[PDB]
Amino acid sequence: HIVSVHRNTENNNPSIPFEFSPENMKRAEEVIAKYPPQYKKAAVMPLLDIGQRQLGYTSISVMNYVAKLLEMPPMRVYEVATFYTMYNRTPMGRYHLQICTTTPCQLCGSDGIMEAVQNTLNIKPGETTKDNLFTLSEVECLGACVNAPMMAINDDYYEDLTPEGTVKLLEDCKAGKMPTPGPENHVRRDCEPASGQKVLLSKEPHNVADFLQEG
Amino acid sequence: RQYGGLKDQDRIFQNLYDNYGWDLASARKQGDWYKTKELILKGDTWIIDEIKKSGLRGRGGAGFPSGLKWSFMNPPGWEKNEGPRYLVVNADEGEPGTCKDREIMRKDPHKLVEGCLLAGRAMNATAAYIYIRGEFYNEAAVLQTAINEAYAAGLIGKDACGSGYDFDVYIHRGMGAYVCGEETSLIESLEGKAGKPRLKPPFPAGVGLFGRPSTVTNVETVAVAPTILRRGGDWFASFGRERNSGTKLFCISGNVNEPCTVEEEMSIPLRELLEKHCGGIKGGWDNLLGVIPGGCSVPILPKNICEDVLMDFDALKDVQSGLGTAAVIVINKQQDVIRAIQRFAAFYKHESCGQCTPCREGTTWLLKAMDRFRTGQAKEREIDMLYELTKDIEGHTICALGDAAAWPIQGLIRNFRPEMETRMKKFHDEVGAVSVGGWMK
Amino acid sequence: DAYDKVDFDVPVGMNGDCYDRYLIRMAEFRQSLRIIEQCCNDMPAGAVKVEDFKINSPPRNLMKEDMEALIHHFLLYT
Amino acid sequence: GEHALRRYPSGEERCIACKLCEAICPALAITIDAEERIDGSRRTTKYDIDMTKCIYCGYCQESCPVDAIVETPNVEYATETREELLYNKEKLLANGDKWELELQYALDADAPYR
Amino acid sequence: SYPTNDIAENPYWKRDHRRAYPQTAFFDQKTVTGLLELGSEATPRIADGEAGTKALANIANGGVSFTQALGKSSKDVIYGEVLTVNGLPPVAPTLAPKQWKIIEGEAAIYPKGYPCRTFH
Amino acid sequence: RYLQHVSDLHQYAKYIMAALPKYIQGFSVWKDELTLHVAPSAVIPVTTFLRDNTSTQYKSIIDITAVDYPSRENRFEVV
Amino acid sequence: AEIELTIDGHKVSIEAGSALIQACEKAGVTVPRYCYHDKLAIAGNCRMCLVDVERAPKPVASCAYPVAPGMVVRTDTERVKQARENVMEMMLQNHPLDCPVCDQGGECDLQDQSMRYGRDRGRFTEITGKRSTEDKNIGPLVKTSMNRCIHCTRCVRFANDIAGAPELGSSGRGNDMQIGTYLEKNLNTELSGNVIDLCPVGALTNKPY
Amino acid sequence: VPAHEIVSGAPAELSRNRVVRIYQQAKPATQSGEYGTFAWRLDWDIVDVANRWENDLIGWQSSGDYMQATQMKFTSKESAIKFANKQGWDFYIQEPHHRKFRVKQYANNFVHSYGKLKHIRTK
Ligand SMILES: Cc1cc2nc3c(=O)[nH]c(=O)nc-3n(C[C@H](O)[C@H](O)[C@H](O)COP(=O)(O)O)c2cc1C
Ligand code: SF4
Ligand code: SF4
Ligand code: SF4
Ligand code: SF4
Ligand code: SF4
Ligand code: FES
Ligand code: FES
Repeated sequence: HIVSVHRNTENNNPSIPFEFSPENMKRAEEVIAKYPPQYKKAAVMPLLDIGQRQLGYTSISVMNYVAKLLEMPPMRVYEVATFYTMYNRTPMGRYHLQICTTTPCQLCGSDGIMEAVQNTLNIKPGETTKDNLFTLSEVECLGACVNAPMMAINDDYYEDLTPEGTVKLLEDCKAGKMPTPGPENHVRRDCEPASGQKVLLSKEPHNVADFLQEG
Repeated sequence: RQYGGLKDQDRIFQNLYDNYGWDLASARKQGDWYKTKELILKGDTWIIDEIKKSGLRGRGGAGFPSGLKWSFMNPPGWEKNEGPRYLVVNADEGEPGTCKDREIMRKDPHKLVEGCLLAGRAMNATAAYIYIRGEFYNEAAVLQTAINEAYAAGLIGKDACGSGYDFDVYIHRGMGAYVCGEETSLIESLEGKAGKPRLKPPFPAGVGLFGRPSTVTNVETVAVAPTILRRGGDWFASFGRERNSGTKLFCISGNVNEPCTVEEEMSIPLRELLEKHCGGIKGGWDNLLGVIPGGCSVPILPKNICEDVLMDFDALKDVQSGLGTAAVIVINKQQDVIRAIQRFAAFYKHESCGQCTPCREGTTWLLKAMDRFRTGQAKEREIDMLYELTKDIEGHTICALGDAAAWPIQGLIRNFRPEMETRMKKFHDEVGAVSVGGWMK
Repeated sequence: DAYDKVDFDVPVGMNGDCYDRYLIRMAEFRQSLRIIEQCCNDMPAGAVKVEDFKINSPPRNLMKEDMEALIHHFLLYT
Repeated sequence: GEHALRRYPSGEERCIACKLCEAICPALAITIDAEERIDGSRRTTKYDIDMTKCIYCGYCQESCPVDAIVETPNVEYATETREELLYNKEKLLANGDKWELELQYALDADAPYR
Repeated sequence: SYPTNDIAENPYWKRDHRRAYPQTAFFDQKTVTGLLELGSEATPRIADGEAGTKALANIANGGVSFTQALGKSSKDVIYGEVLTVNGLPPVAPTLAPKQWKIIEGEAAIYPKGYPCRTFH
Repeated sequence: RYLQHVSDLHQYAKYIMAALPKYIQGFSVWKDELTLHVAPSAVIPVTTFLRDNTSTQYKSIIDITAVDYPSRENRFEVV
Repeated sequence: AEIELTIDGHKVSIEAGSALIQACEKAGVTVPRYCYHDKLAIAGNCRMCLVDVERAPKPVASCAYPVAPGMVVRTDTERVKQARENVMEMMLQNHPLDCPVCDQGGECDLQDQSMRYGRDRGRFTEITGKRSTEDKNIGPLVKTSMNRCIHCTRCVRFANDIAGAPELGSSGRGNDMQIGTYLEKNLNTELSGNVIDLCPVGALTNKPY
Repeated sequence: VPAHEIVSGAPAELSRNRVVRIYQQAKPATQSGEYGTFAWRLDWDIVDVANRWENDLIGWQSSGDYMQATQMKFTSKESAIKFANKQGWDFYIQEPHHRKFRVKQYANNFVHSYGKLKHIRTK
């Protein structure tokens, strides 16, 4: 599940080098400046993020190198990126399937979504695709509970899915050049009711300037 | 005094639906940053005494009076610490059921920025960090642009609104840990350690984040802060009951006809709420098996109770339940409750930080028990054994996650004992009899 | 020890001699045969050892499978 | 009657050097030397019962968690010297070799009441 | 049997009898003077809770004697808590008192002529 | 019964101390057992009182022994 | 500078600001514990020293609840005895059956303390059974069998604080938490065979013999 | 001090050859209990040649010293020392070594360090 012991066979070494890209190095200096000059260790969370942006995953080399950068022993970086779900320490493909399985997705049919996805592919929810394109991951509540069945490609949540409509998006991502705009299949804007807008049916705001406390 | 169905001139959030625009200038037309100078130039005492009059409870799930909370910030010798002190926005809301961290901050981020400024004035607070759930990259691309607009307009920074008061807003993104929603695990995560909680009597107002005094408020109880300072406080206090005052956005999800996110009054009937904004339950009012107010960490209300129950803190605490985040997850009559709570137990096993032995050992234990009880591999005794194990976990944890892991099991045992018995009698018919621990004979 | 719950007479002689001590012994054979018969008929079903395991040993069935009974076994014997 | 160190099926010594039979003996007859091999498993270099001073209480049978020492029901083993009467590991493994099927039968018939 | 090893409702401390053991009620020469003069938790003779402890502490230090406590004792004290209520000394007490039958007829185990009786 | 009886034994021993204040130092009861705490020059009169009174007629020595505690200045206690 | 309070009817006076476990040690009241130590930092992991405190809703951890005046502390509440049976029972469910082969036979802190406060019976009789958490090499001086660990953080609190060797750590969340280096690297400090008399269970013990 | 070595029936060598030791037992470093550290143990220092030696047949730890497995427990050091010189033995009182009181706070685990952090807690 979490699995925490690191295997030292190949492509994960302290010996294989890693350096920041200069845009990434400039952004790293900018993020270290957000915190007091004492507690520059507090910038360990959003900076292995930068390592997750440049390299496809979080190697042992990026954690060693960010530990070198921030004046830390390496185990204090090791604990932080072990405790978190979102630092994937294994190599994945390009598109990270994050299908939500929590009860609000479940009472509205995330089972059929997952079955359609893993019948289109042949892989397990911890397995990646042999093409190194898709990587399944069942995930818990992504915050889109009203968009009751949903999932997530790498940063973009895709929502309101039907099992027939889902496999379309799967081959859309498989073919290369077909993402959706970011929301669902155009059934609503962001979170309104599906029939329509019941309330806030005004073309203009009413100001707070006439509605003041006076003291 | 029929609670609910408020007017369009009443709603504090107007940008919930992408109509008015989240722009700085569009927020000027909405009514944001209108009289900021006059409020900041007035003291912290008046802002705290104004928020005390409204009865602004905590919208994080704890339900604490926010004026009292902001009054722990100043002991009468708060001056002699003479360093940097600040405020934390709990913009992490990863709770099963809620969608409102996304609906404050992909809809109206400038109310949040001015809520940070207008609350940190009352807290004598030199800065503020906002903790966003790291799942939201899109939202993190939105909020930073809003804060850069507020920097470029000179409303905030080294000299906020010409008031001689400095205030810095930064964004910290937390890479996927739901235990970090707790306030002190939030503190330790913002410190840059592993995000585990700490123990209570070092209160965060006394010595908190970076060893400096700092408290933690939800994104809602700080986003309501600028409008409640601009409006009257006694106007806010005219809604809900006497102690439960004002409004709240409600996320209703689950098996309704139309899942929505509304914003309404407290102390309202549940059935009127569901009729007004879901269009009814998918199959009628006959088609409810149970309802969950708040997130998953609340026991289930059964059929006969949820007819005349009010949506405040009092009328749910009286029926031994929580308002939570006021997420409303109804359950189909045609669908399993035991599935709906086995998933909650597996959720809490994945999302426990693993610090104290009863919570970490216990949700593993409860997940094994619920996976046994779902197929029905038990004796009739073991579900009250499970109730004893709920009381084993409940009152003995650091954070309230073990408290949160107690409660849905309690709702299941109190309200759906014959359903579990029926599933177990099915397992007793289909295959042979079963010993304790699922072993067979 | 449930000599209360079981009916029983006692023989007691007159003279202090050695014949009466013999005679009381001869009577106690019969009294104890009476007790053996009443204990066979009035025997109930129950546990034979005391209920807890901080003073006597766990059964070797569940000394293994339980963790605590393994602990109790080892501490009652070392 | 006389002691025996049992074995597993598929041939294995079954005394795991756990030292309980030595700690319980009301006459201190047991003497065990324990050493660990490379494998990580535990056995006894030297097992010993002095039968001049064993008193036959059967506590040593009752204490061993893995059921490695028992009381075979043999009594016909009277010897002519005392050095014969000091049982080392080899003699008791031989006694567990010879008495096995009647030993296993007696333990299986005893096993409900234990 | 099963009610000792049920899996629902068995805290060990309710069926616990090794810890709920009695203590030896040891009585000094002096605490009996305290029983004769202070009184008892059944029948106290002490008011003024602040000056109570002061009246206690001289007896606890060795103020009054026991023969003095017996001379100062009233007849109600002596016939209530030293002697019995009828002025009699108490009998050496026995837990379960044993009343004796004598079986005499044909139910006896020896007929008349043998000297052994068969009491009950 | 048993609660009443141990409370009766307490009172009997309180009487035994009050009848002979020169010789009896203490008494202690623990579960229907009565111990009388007596000086060594005080043995013979207390034992005559235990043999001879009609309320107190014990008539029959069962067993006597000592026990040493080396941590006390008077080492053995003879019971 | 001192504070008088009540523990178990006894009255006791201790310096201000201390922990309640030190007041319980001073008064003579035996309080069970697993992750507290006299020379180390305070953590509230182990959850054993829960104690009944007047003006408190829940039983508080006596190792990290600071001493306040007018304090009334009870340790023999039935809620406290229930609490100790509960926590002990939680500790003993995937701890492995190793006492015939464990090092700490008669010296195990967890084992002696499962008698004075532990439950008699164990209900863990689930099919899918125990967690495993297979071990890892540390060095030639410290034998490591991490199945028997109870995660009291005491080893890593020591190697951080006093030994000055920060290689040890806690990597994971929930049931998949492990203690120790996971590079498979060597714990070096010049006072390193000291963590084995510190661990209350037999997880870190002697390797050379 | 009455000399009781002539009345106890012990031989002379037990009073004029062997040295004995008063000690309170130390707290074990392994486990955190302190129950056996209140009574004062009287125990004999070993003799050179007659302590213990390996047997030739099996390897039995045969002894020649006869006070090797005797200990006593006293309540106080004064009772132990009065008994030790009453029997006419040569003692050595070993004084106990307690722990030092030091105020602990859970709030020590985080403070605002103004300079170098010089340390990172983990918990
Ligand atoms: C496991 C746990 C998870 C929590 N998650 C959240 C969350 O996601 N969003 C939130 O606003 N409060 C959350 N809380 C409650 C926080 O502690 C809350 O910020 C604090 O208690 C009260 O803040 P308030 O006054 O703004 O309501 C959580 C609490 C616990 C124990
Ligand atoms: S309640 Fe569970 S998740 Fe929370 S601090 Fe305790 S052990 Fe960790
Ligand atoms: S039978 Fe008794 S004396 Fe003999 S070895 Fe076993 S425990 Fe010892
Ligand atoms: S016979 Fe039993 S007690 Fe003796 S060493 Fe072998 S396993 Fe241990
Ligand atoms: S450390 Fe654990 S397994 Fe080992 S002997 Fe002690 S309680 Fe048993
Ligand atoms: S390794 Fe040992 S001392 Fe460290 S937490 Fe685990 S059991 Fe405790
Ligand atoms: S419940 Fe599936 S994302 Fe919120
Ligand atoms: S020792 Fe106090 S809780 Fe761990």
